[PDB]
Formats: sequence, C-alpha cells, structure tokens
Amino acid sequence: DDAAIQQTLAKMGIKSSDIQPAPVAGMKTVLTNSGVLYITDDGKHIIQGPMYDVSGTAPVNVTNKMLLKQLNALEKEMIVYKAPQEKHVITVFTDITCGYCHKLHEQMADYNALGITVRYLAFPRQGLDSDAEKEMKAIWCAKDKNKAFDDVMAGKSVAPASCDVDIADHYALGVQLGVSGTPAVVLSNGTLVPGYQPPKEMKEFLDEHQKMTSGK
Amino acid sequence: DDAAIQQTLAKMGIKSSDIQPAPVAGMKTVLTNSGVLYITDDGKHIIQGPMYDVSGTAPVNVTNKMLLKQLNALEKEMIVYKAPQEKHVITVFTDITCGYCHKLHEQMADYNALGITVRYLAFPRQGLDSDAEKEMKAIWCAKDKNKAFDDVMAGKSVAPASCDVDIADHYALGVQLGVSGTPAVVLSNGTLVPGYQPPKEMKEFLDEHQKMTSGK
Repeated sequence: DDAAIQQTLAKMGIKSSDIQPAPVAGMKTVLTNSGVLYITDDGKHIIQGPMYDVSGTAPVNVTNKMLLKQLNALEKEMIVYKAPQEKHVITVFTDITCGYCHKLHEQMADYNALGITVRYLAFPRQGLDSDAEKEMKAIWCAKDKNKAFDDVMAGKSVAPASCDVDIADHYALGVQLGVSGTPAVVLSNGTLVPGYQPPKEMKEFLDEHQKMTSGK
Repeated sequence: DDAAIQQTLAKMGIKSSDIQPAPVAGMKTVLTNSGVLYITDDGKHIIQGPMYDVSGTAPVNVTNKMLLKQLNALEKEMIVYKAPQEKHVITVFTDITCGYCHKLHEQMADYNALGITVRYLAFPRQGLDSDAEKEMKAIWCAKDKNKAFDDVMAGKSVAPASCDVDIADHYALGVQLGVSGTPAVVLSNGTLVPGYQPPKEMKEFLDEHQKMTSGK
C-alpha cells in the first residue's frame, strides 16, 4: 500500500521511517526512531507489537529476529574490545557523556580478563540533534575508533574525523530494541539487560543466562 | 532522509515505491513500478541508473545484483516446469492473454526435453488494474498452479482461487529488470532476452551464453 503508509506517518509525526516486509498478510514492518510498528498495506491500522510466530512449538519473536539482523548488519560500525579468551560477546549502547558509561569503560580490561568481549554502538540519550551525536559521530569516524573512544573518554581532545557513518541508525536500533538509558547491554539472543553491571556480576549473569538458554 | 524521499515521489507521480540501501554514500535505491531509481537522502536529486561497482577488475552491475536477489525471493511464487534432465533454468515473465506466451507454453514439453526448466512470473502487459492481473492472480493462488495455468491456457474455465500473492510484485520486478513485452526470458545472471525463441533456438542460445559467460 506502500505510499499510503507514509501519509499515515505524515500525521503520526514520524521522521526516519523504514518499511520492511512482515510475515502477516496485508501488513508491513515499520521501523521508526520511536520503535517498531506494524501497519496494514492501506495505512489505516497500526499495531504496536512485537509480533510472534507460533507455527511450531515455542513463540518466536519475529520483531527481535528482524532487529537481530539489523544489529549484525552494523558490526562494521562497532567499536569492539576483544576479550583475549572470548567466552561472551555483548553489544553495549553507550553515550560518551554518561557517567555509568565511563565507569563501565574504565573497567574494560576487567571485562576482557573475564572473557567478555564488548562491542559498542552509539546511543546519545539527548537524542539526535545533539552534541553527543556529533562527538560520537566523530569517534565512530576515526581511523582507529578504539583509540578515539579511549581518548575522548579519558578527557583528551581529539580532532573530529568525518565519514559516512550515521549515529541515527545506531540510536534508532537501540530505541527499537527497547533501550531507554545507557549503558545498555544487548545479548546475542537480542535480550536487553538495562543499565550497569560490574564485570564480576556481568560474568556471573552471562554464565547463568547461557546455562538457562543453551538448549540442553 | 527517509521521509523527504516520499515527498519527491509524491510529485514525480509514483505509486508502489520501496526504498532500499545503496552502496553509495548519501544515496538510496528506490524500486518503483517504472524502474529502479537512485535518490539522495534529502530527496532533491534523482539518478536514473543502473549503478556499477568498480572496486575490482570488472564492472559489476549492483542494480542487477539487487534485482537478482528479489527474483530469488519470489521463487515460492513461481510456476515451475522442471526439465527431467535439467541443463538450464530460465525465468519467464508471461501473460495469459499474450499469443506468443501461448505458443511458448504449448511447447513446454519441447523445452523440458531439451533440459530447459521454465519458471513463470506474472507480467500483465495491460498493467496492474486489469483483467489479466485478476486472472493471473487467481492462477498463482491455485493449490496446483501448474494445472490452473495449463487449464486457463487451454481455454478451460477455472474457478478463481484467492490467496495473499500479489501480481504487482512480479510485474514491478519485470519492469525493473527491463521487461517491456511478453514472453520475456530472464537468465540466471539476470540477463533479459526479450521475446520468443523456439525451444531449439533457445537451447542453442543458452548453451552458447553458458560457454561465453562460464568463467573458463
């Protein structure tokens, strides 16, 4: 219905829309900066979601599955801190202006020593036309993103690199995934663990989560 | 720029738009019923295309690559006539009202005997709000699409099945691929061979094309 949909967004008050297919006849997936919506082809009906596929034994969140493929599409744009002996990979939506994001970053070595790899996406809590977006756009545009991020977090002045990377895409993904604060940890299954967990508590949580969700 | 784009289409006169990513900074792929376009994020500039990637030895048509993945996405909706000893697979955009489409279909056994598998998509030359779309929607909605297509082509009356299949998607793909007539043959590399070739000439063409494009 593919034009009528954008007329509906153009009175719902919606900016950075992206229309995706949905597994339900007559409906389509609509990714916004405010979340995932489901709209009928004619643009007349909105359903909040998420959506589940129960053509099998368990309910699979199809919304989370689709956002998991967006996330993996953004791996090139992640600032990754590899654990020397990787036991877990976590994705953190972070903001350079946030205090708990400093506290977490200062303990990166501790995370890594425990075998937790941390992959960063940018999530300015101030939203999109902000100084944090600007700073983080610059960091994510560095030749060495790891160094730029470390330097800026440490208080060092870093001349702003420029590239095509768009922090809006990271931010929208976060919002779509349920993020409402930083730092926010997203698990490999797409699970959001809001807020700060010290390295030790983090290792123990991830170990337990792994046991419980492994699949025997 | 993702809202501004649809404002530009909403004065270019565009119906069934779909916005895809593009490999060029600041630009996006726009699939329409009239062809593939490339638009800047701000919606101010249109480039006709197609697009090529020359970060390597040869020029790769990225537009054709992207349409090749749409085509393969539609395989579930194809009416496939398997060759017992498959040497070639071709995709035919066909119209049940077209005379050369009858002539081709009548020779299906001949195609298959020569090892040519034929996979049908619907392409109403009369466009989208037409009787041909309606008939072909019904055929593609049958429990046995092969039987429905054969029966309708043979002059037999077939009560209209209904389902979620949308002939608009087949038609738009064809137009996007360069189709301007039926029957139109699309090769596995995405090449359009417009119009009718008898089974024998078809086998010889495909054999030659295979030799020339194999890659040694």
